[PDB]
Amino acid sequence: KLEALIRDPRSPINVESLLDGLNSLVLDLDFPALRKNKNIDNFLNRYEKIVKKIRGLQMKAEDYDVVKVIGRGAFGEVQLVRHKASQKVYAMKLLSKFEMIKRSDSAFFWEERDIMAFANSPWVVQLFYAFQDDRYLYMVMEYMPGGDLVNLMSNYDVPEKWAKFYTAEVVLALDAIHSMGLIHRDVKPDNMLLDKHGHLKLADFGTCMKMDETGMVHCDTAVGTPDYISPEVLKSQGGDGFYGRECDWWSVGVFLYEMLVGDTPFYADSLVGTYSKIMDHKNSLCFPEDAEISKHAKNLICAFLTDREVRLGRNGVEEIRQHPFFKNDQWHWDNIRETAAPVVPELSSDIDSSNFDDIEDVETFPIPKAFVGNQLPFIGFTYY
Ligand SMILES: CNC(=O)c1cccc(Cn2ccc3cc(-c4ccnn4C)ccc3c2=O)c1
Repeated sequence: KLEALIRDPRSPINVESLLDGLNSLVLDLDFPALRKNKNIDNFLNRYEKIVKKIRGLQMKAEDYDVVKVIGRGAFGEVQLVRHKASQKVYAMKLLSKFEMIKRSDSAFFWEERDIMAFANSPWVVQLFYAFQDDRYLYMVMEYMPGGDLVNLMSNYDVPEKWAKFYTAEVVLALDAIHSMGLIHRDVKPDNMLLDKHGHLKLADFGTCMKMDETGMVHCDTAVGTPDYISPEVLKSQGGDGFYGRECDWWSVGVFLYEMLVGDTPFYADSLVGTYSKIMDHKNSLCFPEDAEISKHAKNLICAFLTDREVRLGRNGVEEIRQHPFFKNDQWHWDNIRETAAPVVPELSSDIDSSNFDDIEDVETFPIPKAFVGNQLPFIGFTYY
């Protein structure tokens, strides 16, 4: 019953996890200081030359042409790449191993990898390959050439007919995430990407957490992005948070406000002002007088931007769907991803990156004196 798990791609002990373990053993011991131990050198003698050969046969960063950097995050960047052997175009996310360990979070990527690898959903960016080298994790994803929703809003004045459509796709994308047993926690326009047809997919699942059997999570850390974080996730900081998927619906209200107003509803000059605007949302949420927002739109926004106990969506997404804001002549909840998107991108090339702004232009581990094992947390990341 064990040879199933060697073949199983979700298994901790498949062939590509086993190779990871061999490879990281060689990397965490091959130093002059540690080769004064003869056990260690007895191993490096036997294996160092075949481990270097298989390193050449495994997928590596040098198999790709880097065309452009199109995204950045706390621990790395996203590159537009072309696989040279196959000429296929991809988006490749890099995570710095030094910076994930020097900042003591080295476990978020497991859920990101598994969602994109296995969600098999039209609402989730698909992952094709995960591999690593001694400095970086790599995630090879389908390239989303329509750009993200930040870029769309900066380029257009968004009519309600459009916000209607993008809100609905976000709602459906989040509903699919929830049905996998996950709360997103970092829903925002930077995480919402558009494919060649102008339809949405979610991309940055670094904050995702699996729910209880009650549909709740225990968490004592505020997570996500300051403009979009919900009161209950903010309040959970140091305070035994116990909350459900409806935190994601709060971020949908912030998104819809930003689309129709032009600004986030809790903008402040400082992070702590934003945090205190959010805590005081019953009085700080205020629509600009010159904002010609319909009354269905204002109602849906205020129905999302309240406390969780009365938040639209607390009881399920059917009550979101029937909201009159969503009445329209272009799409149904049943077929929206098969209808014409509001902005279909005009693409000049299979590496057209015109919907992404340019981004401009590292530290490494200290040579160890004893066995530290900096590569052990990344064992099992490789995936084909
Ligand atoms: C803890 N998190 C981090 O350190 C980190 C590191 C790097 C990036 C990010 C956030 N981010 C930003 C842009 C982005 C774009 C694509 C994409 C797919 C197809 N096209 N594009 C442009 C896919 C994923 C991301 C993405 O995750 C976060």
